[PDB]
Amino acid sequence: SSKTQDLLLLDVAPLSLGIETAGGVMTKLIPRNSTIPTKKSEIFSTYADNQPGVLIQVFEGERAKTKDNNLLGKFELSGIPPAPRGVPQIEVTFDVDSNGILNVSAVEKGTGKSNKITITNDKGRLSKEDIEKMVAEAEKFKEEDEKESQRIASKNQLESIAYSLKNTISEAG
Repeated sequence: SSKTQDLLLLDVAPLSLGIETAGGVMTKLIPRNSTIPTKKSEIFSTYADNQPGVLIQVFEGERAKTKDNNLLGKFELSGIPPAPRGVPQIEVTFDVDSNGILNVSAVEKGTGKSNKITITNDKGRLSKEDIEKMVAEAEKFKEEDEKESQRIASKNQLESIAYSLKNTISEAG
């Protein structure tokens, strides 16, 4: 029931809020320990040409790989003019207000479309265990997870459609 109610100390983001980028790369916009309100806007590009829209899948957590991240929700902005990967500029704004409600707005600068979703910190999104897990795991594999992001490099992307493919055979490395 948390929208005009409280939870103990929602001043800072308990985990980093961001998106998944194609490949299982977690792109962080609002970091943990960052005191809200905080609105972060970045212009992302979709890694696909002839796209009909973009999908913004919101993930929370500290991992480099989105599989250890919490899925908050997603919204599909459909009806974007089919064009090359980086022709439509989609500015994805994570606007987290003081109540900890994450409003993710995606604004497409090419045609001028905009779509936003209201993701509130209300559900058993994380348990107290989950929060500590994601924090601890990223700290635990502090070298590995940062190298993941750095070796993959491909982040700050948007997907036109949910690819939903990993194909983890021998996983990765």
